[PDB]
Amino acid sequence: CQFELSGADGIVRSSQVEQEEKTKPGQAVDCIWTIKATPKAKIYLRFLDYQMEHSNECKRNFVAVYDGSSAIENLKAKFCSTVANDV
Amino acid sequence: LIDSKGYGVGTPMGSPYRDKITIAILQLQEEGKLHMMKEKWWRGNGCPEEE
Amino acid sequence: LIDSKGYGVGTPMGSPYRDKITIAILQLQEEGKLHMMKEKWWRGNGCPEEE
Amino acid sequence: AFLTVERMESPIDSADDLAKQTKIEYGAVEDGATMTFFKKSKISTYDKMWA
Amino acid sequence: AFLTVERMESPIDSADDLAKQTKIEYGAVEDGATMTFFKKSKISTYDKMWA
Amino acid sequence: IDHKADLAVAPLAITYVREKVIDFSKPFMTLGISILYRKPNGTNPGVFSF
Amino acid sequence: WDPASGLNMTESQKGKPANITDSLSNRSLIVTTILEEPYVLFKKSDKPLY
Repeated sequence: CQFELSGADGIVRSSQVEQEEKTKPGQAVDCIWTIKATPKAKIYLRFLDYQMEHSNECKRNFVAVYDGSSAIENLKAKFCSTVANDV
Repeated sequence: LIDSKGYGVGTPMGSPYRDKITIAILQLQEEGKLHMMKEKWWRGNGCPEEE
Repeated sequence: LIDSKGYGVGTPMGSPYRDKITIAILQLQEEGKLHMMKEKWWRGNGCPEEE
Repeated sequence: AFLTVERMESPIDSADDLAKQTKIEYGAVEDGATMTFFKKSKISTYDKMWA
Repeated sequence: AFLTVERMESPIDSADDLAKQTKIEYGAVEDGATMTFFKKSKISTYDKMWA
Repeated sequence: IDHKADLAVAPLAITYVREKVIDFSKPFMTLGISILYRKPNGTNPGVFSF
Repeated sequence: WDPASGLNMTESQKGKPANITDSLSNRSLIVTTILEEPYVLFKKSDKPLY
């Protein structure tokens, strides 16, 4: 369920899966998002709410941010601890 | 209260009486009877001279 | 105050830790570190300028 | 003097004052540990409280 | 009341008097060897500053 | 009881019913139930503030 | 001793090993706490804690 989300600003909706690709919660789920700014512009990411409660260990649930295209080349940050820095 | 420290009922290093005396003290505290004795002896002489 | 309870340290029935741990609790209590330990967490900001 | 250095004081200042007042409408946690004490407490200074 | 409550205001003139005050938020350029002085300090007033 | 653990250092009230089937060390701080209320405003009644 | 393997000397494991434990009473004590508010709360940090 890779989805586009580009422009000047926007809110990656909290658990936006019920309408894009309504998946059963029993199976493991994951959906990626692609962001593009205006021409000649970088991006600042600031979390407004984030709580991966079910563990403080990350083999199951987490959120990650990669720089550039959606490849493994250089992980900007995968964040699992209670708080989440801006990037 | 600047500092805290309690009182007790001393018994030798080995005594099968300590467990039951502890049970009894916790009992009395749950019924609050020792508070009644305290008020009988501290408050009992406590306020006969309300100024 | 109205009543009094006591927060304690559990231990399995008949385990020898009781008599080896109560002494440590008393050592900390009468050695003065316990009050600073309590204050370091209960303190908070304190009393602001309502004066 | 009053408008310069003003010190306001509490209406109620004791546990007993909560009883025989019938205007503050106090409360407690539902059937936690406070209710357990107020139940069966036979000092009767808190039986009005529980009533 | 206005005049004699204003006249006895005390503008801050020292670190400790600042520490007692609360409204004015503190700060420093982080990890520029300045805040670290508060980090590793032992003095009580600087400790509450760092807190 | 089932020995799957050991000394459980956590706020655990030393009450009568537990004491039969556990063992508690000596308390490391005391307790009690008390009132909680809002301290008063200087908002005078204004009926007769004189 | 050999050119290849080296010191195959028999004391590397002594006939009666000194370091033997016949007691399992105190190993990896399993304490137990709870998430009370100002008692035991998750530390506030950004990188994972282990």
